[PDB]
Amino acid sequence: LEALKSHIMAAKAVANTMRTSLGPNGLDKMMVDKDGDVTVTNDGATILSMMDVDHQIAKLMVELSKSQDDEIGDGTTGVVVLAGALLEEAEQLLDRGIHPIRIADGYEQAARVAIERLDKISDSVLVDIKDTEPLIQTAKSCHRQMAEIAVNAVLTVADMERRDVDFELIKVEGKVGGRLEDTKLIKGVIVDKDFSHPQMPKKVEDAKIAILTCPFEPPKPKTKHKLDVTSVEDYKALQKYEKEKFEEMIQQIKETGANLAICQWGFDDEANHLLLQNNLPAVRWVGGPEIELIAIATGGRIVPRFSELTAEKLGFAGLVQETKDKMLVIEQCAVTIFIRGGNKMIIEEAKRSLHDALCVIRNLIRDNRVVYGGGAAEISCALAVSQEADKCPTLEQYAMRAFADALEVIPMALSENSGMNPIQTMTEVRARQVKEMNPALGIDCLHKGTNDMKQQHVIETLIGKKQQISLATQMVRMILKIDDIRKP
Amino acid sequence: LEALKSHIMAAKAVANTMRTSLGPNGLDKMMVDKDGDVTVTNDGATILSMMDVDHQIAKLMVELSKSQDDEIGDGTTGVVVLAGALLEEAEQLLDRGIHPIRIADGYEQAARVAIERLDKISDSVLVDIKDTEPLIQTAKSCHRQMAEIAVNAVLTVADMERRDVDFELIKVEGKVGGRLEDTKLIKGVIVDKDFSHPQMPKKVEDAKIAILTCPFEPPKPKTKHKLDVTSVEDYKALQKYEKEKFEEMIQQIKETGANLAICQWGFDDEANHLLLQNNLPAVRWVGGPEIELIAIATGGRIVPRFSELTAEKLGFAGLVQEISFGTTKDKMLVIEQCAVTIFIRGGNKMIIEEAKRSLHDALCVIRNLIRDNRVVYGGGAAEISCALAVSQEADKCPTLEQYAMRAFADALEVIPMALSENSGMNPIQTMTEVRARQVKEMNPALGIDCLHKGTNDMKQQHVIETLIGKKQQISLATQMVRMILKIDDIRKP
Amino acid sequence: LEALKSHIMAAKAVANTMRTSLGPNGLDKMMVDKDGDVTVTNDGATILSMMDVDHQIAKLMVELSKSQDDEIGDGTTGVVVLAGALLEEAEQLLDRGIHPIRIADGYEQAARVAIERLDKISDSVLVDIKDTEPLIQTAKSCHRQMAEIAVNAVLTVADMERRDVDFELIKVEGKVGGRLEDTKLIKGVIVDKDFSHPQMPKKVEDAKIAILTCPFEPPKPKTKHKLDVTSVEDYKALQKYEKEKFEEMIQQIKETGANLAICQWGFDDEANHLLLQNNLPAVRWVGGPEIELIAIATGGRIVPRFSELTAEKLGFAGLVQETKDKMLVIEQCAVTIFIRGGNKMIIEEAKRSLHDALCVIRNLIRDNRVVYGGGAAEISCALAVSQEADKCPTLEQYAMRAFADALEVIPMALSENSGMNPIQTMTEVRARQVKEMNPALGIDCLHKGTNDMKQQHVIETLIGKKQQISLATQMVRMILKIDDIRKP
Amino acid sequence: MGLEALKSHIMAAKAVANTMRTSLGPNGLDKMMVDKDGDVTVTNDGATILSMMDVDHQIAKLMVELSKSQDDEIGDGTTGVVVLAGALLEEAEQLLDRGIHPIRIADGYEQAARVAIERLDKISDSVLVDIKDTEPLIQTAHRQMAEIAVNAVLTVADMERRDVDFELIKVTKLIKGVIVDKDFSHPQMPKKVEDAKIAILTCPFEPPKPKTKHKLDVTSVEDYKALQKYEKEKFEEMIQQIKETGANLAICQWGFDDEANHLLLQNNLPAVRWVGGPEIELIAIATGGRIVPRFSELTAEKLGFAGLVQEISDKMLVIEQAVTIFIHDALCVIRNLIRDNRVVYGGGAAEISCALAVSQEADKCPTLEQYAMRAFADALEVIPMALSENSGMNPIQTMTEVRARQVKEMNPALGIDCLHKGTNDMKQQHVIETLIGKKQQISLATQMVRMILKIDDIR
Ligand SMILES: Nc1ncnc2c1ncn2[C@@H]1O[C@H](COP(=O)(O)OP(=O)(O)O)[C@@H](O)[C@H]1O
Ligand SMILES: Nc1ncnc2c1ncn2[C@@H]1O[C@H](COP(=O)(O)OP(=O)(O)O)[C@@H](O)[C@H]1O
Ligand SMILES: Nc1ncnc2c1ncn2[C@@H]1O[C@H](COP(=O)(O)OP(=O)(O)O)[C@@H](O)[C@H]1O
Ligand SMILES: Nc1ncnc2c1ncn2[C@@H]1O[C@H](COP(=O)(O)OP(=O)(O)O)[C@@H](O)[C@H]1O
Ligand SMILES: [Mg+2]
Ligand SMILES: [Mg+2]
Ligand SMILES: [Mg+2]
Repeated sequence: LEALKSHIMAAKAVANTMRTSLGPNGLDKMMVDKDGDVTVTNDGATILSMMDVDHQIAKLMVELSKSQDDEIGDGTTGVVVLAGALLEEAEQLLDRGIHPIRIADGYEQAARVAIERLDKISDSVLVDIKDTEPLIQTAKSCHRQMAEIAVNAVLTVADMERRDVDFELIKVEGKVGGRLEDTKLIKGVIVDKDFSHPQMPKKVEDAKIAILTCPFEPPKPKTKHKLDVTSVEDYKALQKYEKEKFEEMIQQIKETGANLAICQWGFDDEANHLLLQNNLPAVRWVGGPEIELIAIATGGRIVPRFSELTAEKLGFAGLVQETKDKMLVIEQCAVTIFIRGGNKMIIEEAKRSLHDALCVIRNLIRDNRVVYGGGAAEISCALAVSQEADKCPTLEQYAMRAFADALEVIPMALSENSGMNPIQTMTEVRARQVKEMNPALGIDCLHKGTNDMKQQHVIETLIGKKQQISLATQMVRMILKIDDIRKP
Repeated sequence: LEALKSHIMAAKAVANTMRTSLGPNGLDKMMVDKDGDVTVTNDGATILSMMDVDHQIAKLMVELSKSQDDEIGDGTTGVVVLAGALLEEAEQLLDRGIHPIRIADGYEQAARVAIERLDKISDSVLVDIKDTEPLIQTAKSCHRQMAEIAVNAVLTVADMERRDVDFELIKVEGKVGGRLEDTKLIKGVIVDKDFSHPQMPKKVEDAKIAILTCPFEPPKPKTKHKLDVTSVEDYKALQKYEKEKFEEMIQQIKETGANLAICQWGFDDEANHLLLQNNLPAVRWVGGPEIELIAIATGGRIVPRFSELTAEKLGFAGLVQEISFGTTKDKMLVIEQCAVTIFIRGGNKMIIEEAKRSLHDALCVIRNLIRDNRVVYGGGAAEISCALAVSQEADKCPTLEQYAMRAFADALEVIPMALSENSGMNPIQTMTEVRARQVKEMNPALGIDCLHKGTNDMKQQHVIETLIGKKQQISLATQMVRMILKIDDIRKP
Repeated sequence: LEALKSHIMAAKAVANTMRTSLGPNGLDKMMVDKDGDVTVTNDGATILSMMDVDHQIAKLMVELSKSQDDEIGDGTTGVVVLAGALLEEAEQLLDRGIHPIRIADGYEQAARVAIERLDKISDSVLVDIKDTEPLIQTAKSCHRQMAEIAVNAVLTVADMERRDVDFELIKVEGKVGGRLEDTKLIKGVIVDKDFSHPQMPKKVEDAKIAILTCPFEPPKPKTKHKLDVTSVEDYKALQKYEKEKFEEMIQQIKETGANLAICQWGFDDEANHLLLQNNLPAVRWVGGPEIELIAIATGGRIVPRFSELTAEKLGFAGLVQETKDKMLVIEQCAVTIFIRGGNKMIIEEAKRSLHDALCVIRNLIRDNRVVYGGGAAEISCALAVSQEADKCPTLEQYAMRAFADALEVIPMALSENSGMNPIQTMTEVRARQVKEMNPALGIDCLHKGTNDMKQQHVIETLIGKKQQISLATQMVRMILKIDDIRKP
Repeated sequence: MGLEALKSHIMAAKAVANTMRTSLGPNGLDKMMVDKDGDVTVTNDGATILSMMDVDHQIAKLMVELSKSQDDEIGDGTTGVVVLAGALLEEAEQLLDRGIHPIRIADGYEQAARVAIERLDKISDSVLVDIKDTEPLIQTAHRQMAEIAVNAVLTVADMERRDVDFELIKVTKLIKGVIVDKDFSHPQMPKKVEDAKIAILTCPFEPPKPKTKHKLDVTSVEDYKALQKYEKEKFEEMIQQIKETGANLAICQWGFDDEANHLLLQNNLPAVRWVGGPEIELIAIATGGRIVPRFSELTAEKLGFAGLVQEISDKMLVIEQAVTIFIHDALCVIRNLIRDNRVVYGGGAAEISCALAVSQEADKCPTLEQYAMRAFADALEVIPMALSENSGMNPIQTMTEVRARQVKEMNPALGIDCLHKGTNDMKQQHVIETLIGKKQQISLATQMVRMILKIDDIR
């Protein structure tokens, strides 16, 4: 049986590692690590992205933590903290003599209760005309225009009518240099890597693009091959040969519309020369990522060849201009935002913040409902779970109450990270929720305010919490049922 | 003799490992493998499929567990648990002074008794109209459409008139991403991979398929060559040659009907080039399986050549498509000459692999029912009544087989006991009370809830294990115990 | 002197290993072993076939155990058990002060006595019209038709007139799948490996076969060789060359009669193509074993060439047909039986049983005499040996009595394997043989019957026992004389 | 430890049971058994074995005195008690592993014991009393032994009724009372002490040394001879004290020696010396006589009324206020027959019929006690098996065939020959275990197993 307690202990370790980074006052960690740079961040989603590999059960949790929440929802730290708490209680319930399967079934019952109780606390947010602008400022002073950019980005490209699914279709590329919120919103894709030769004309109008992934030397189907190159004459004949078929690539592209092209893999030495004369010149190269962006945005049917391009495909951009990066306007349609800043730390922080923003909006587009955070929704869920537990017989009663006390960890953790007395403030808030009948208040947490939390606008959406609880109960289910730990 | 006790101890060790995974409340076993991912499942069939292969007796239990039950029936974990119990009892019989061959004889006779008793407990199930669907709910809250697609799958592909033996020509593919209720109704066979090339036609309709196991390169003498190209003109002569002989095979396929082709082995550098320019979207590349699927489904008469074919061979498919799931892509085709294949999108990566085994249980169950339509009620009930009959026959038998029969009777009762402990109930208390409620109520159905919700009657909850599942379970268990009870010295050079 | 006791001990070890697998209730062992499959069987003949190599003297026994009995007779387990017993007695006789050479000479005397006494117990079995059918059912419910198949197989192909020697000429090939005794008897050879291409016509009538072992590329007598393949023209000229000489193999075969051929070694890629057009197509390949079967059955003079075939040889089969194996009928003459079953364990068990059958019949054809088994013949032999020992003086007296007590191990072992008290039942049977004067009864052994053993039809033939005793005394002779154990 | 200490006690006790499992029945093994500087003692009958051996585990010592203080002091058969206890524990192990609580197993063993005990009433066979029959009934334990034992226990018995007595017997001739060795010391004394008042004194005979700084100093004749004379007079004090309360002979431990024994002759006080507990408490329980810790301070009262005391070449006393044999086994058996005159046939037969009863009654039982009773049946069946293997027969074979012949022939008698010569009927050979022997055996074994089952932790 102690195999279960080994799993429960190793998982509680991960939880205690992560519960210090919960909330706005969370901590950062270090991570590095492949002789490379460092990353200091809250938001456990990127914390789990590294996390040295040790115990098998811990990695079961690391896989399932990203599995749904980080990939679809937002809140990741909460999943692992809640899971660890549920395990902390399942320990003292296992000691009391209850069988694990009974613990898991009880946690299922309680989970369904809390989820069914998040709908009663829910609040609605409408779409299609701003109003989500003030809903984003919560996701992070500098928020007012960032919200504008976010909504304007997601609403322009979204299924929305109807289906209620986004695309993305959207990444972000920041330039070190500028000042904070001088960031700009665009309508089309933007890439780095310039024209490959300085003498090219900037500004290519109504451009017909040529997306190709091929090398530039004509190959031969593989035979024993070798060569002879006997007389110097044949040497010059060979040079002349591929020098001819370098043009066979140039005007062949120009027959289907030229302007500028786009190449992957290699771009030869004198190729840029022969391409400069014909006003074709492309770019090299940045593969798949940033290639498929231009593929979906304009045209484009990426061509793996090598002389087989016929249009048909490609097109149709209207502007391509600039000190090292080239950016393009007027597309066939596709948005990829742009960010200013300085010191390299003013950017990449706003990228994390933005990520939070886009995620929130997408979730609202799918289902537009919100519950109020700061542990308030957790507390009320615990009230309902405990209430249903008082009316339930047999052993699942105790497992349900354990679920309640486990949910009450989020207010406690939020309190610890801000320096408040955990159980004291947590208890006071639970009391103030029973009376007042206000499932909105709890954990300031910013040390400034009236604690109402309906103010301060702290929203955790709705699918975010239902996915957090569902994933947590799913994990704890596995960990409770895992034994033997085979492995070769 | 102690070699036998070593075998009995190791075998009971395997059994004790998997007696916690018995029933719906069974446990998981982490089970990582090689340099790859992990797999956590109940249903010992996969457990035995990997496990830790060490002792030759454990190897024997894997050998025979997959030999018959996993390949034909369904229940595997029960076989190893029952064999373990029979061994645990036969050990004390060894100590009692009984010869092993006599214990195996008694176990054989008792096994025949129980087997013959399952027929008396049997019940009938109708066929051909919506009657098996509600009885698939035992194999697994997504059941409502799972059972539906199950019966549809096995009834669409079956001998059925009559002979009542059919399997395979049906596979399952999970593409990972969605929720379990996103599972869809199915039509024809569906495979992965791609036609290659992005400029390919992504939807080829009314396709005549050409299935080939051949390389696409023009062959060479394979004598000892030193091919040395002299003049640059001969460089171009080489390129021209293979550029032409790659095409000599293209319109060779197009003269017998083209659309799209199908290739094993290599699809060369240019090749796909020359096939795009000639508008022949072939595909590459897949081994025996998934080749013979499209072979039997449409057409197809797999061609071992290589420029030699007349069609004839090509099949008649109505639609072939390429759909992109997330980033990666799989090409799936509909409207075949007929052959159906199921599809699952579960999400979370672990929500699938559950639906695959749970569905497999469905195909197996329905297949067994078509072969012989009879059911005994599960939850250990059939085991309890079988133990009752075995003890009854044992009280009236003299000499040494008497003791072996009683040991068999007590060994059957481990299934209700394991089912009891895995659900949190007192193992011997509930099992005993049920064994009394089966003689007093004369109802060979009730016993071990086991879901901790219900009337314990087991007539409701409709838990069915068919018949050949149980008959093969007991036959395989007694076969294992028979072999293990013999065998000494374990040479192992 | 203790070198002798080391040999005697190491040999007694092998004996004790084997005496549990004696009789119908014998045990199985495991064997495996080269990262391969397992084999669980009675009949020590296949047990000695593996048996890890340890002591030199043990391997002297393993070589001599197969030397004659398994290769010609049947009973192998009895040889090693009897040898071990003779050694067990030779130990206590060596301690008594008798020289080994005297022990061996006494064992010779006693062996000659017992052998000379097996003729008095002998019984005759006639040949040429069934009657051997009920003689086979003893060799293993399912026996009635198997006996039919066995006699019908051996009598059709045997010298028999006269010479009294078989051939074999006969193997067995079973197909997993079927039901038990649905096995069939044929008149001709049968092989696997199909026609090598599906488009061939099944059923090749009055076929003229072409048995060849050669590769298909024309070689050159070895010189420094190399090549040049300069111009593409010469490349195509080379391809054309061997493409021509591939036909030079085809119609060359068709000139001497074609139908189907048979090839060993490799069969090239496009060779099956060029052979499909000309209605020649052969098979690849399964070497010597199953090749020489068709050689002796039809024709065939296996040709190692490579263009030198002229007929003369080859011929003359009448049918070749079928889901993976091809079988042929109507030959020039040659029998190889066929077996149904299921689970892979229903077959290969009947193969072992069959092996026993064929061996018995062959032995009867050589010399048609039988003694009754179950240890009865052993007991009576012990009675005669002890009787001659009471009238013999000097030291060989004790060695002879030791031979008697050593023969009496077979009834004891047979008793142990069935669970009876060894010395009690053995003694009772010896008594019941002295009175009643019936050298037929002893050791049930099936726990069901009247113990008469003239019933139950338990026959061990005659050469089987005389060879068992001769081989046993031969072994014990060596082991008794071996000393020094040189070795590099 | 908490629980595994239970399995440890099972192992430790069944170790003892397996030690003495070979010494059961007539073909038992003798066990060398020396003792320190002592000699060899080779016998069956574990009764004397349990006295020896060693204190290994406190449960192994708990096996003793439960198998001794009762069955050796009440019944006769000791080895069966420990063998049975070991078997019961062995099956209780399988019941423990099955998930059954220990106290439930102990209770089940109690109820099963009730079934078996109450049977023995049904298997029983009565024997007549008051003459003969008992004599030919003793040849089991060569002719006169029956007679002398019969009349010896006949002379000392309650008989009307309650039927109990022991211990007035110990150790070929007949006997008139209890007898002692040694002499009255100094044969000039009278050998005819008839109508003797015995003065039982376990004490020294010395001048009462005062308590003060002592160190005597003496100079030859004057003081020395006065010292000898002094303690001789002080000896006459005790002499004249014993004659004032009572008369004639006395009995003394410790020292006499010196002249001393001379003086008592001149005063006609033929005492005896010297012996410890035995032969002191023997004549104490026989005649009179209590015990005096003094040393001249007593009232009588105490003295015994022995009628005759004589000396023959060992002095013996007759007619006591008690008869003892002169040259074990049947003497206890007869006592049991005096208590209850019924017998059941032995050789494991009573165990087999009891097992058939406990199992027949166990088939109809709810809850867990079912398995406990069945285990009890399989426990009683170890006596026929052990009996079988000790003679060389196949254990389970002979045992099973007999258990079948008992229900088919309806004969709670036949089973285990065992001497390899007989008709197996057990009616002949006249092998009888009485009733109190078996009933006490089962009660004691079950008491043991229950005790061990309750115990846990225990240091
Ligand atoms: N202004 C705020 N006041 C109180 N709590 C907050 C506030 N903003 C965020 N939180 C809390 O922080 C918790 C976790 O968010 P975060 O630390 O970003 O990690 P994750 O989003 O991965 O859980 C949420 O449960 C939320 O209640
Ligand atoms: N709803 C149920 N109630 C009671 N027992 C069940 C139920 N479903 C399955 N079982 C039991 O589970 C046992 C084994 O099934 P499982 O644990 O899936 O492995 P396997 O099928 O390989 O033996 C069966 O003997 C059956 O009696
Ligand atoms: N039906 C039978 N009853 C009694 N003994 C038998 C019977 N069949 C075979 N045997 C005995 O089995 C012995 C050995 O046969 P087997 O175990 O096959 O090994 P091997 O033939 O190599 O000695 C023979 O000596 C024979 O007496
Ligand atoms: N003649 C006999 N035949 C069969 N069994 C006997 C015979 N005499 C004694 N026994 C058995 O021996 C058993 C034990 O006696 P024993 O070994 O002397 O030691 P104890 O009497 O102390 O147990 C008794 O249970 C009795 O049944
Ligand atoms: Mg957050
Ligand atoms: Mg299952
Ligand atoms: Mg044989």
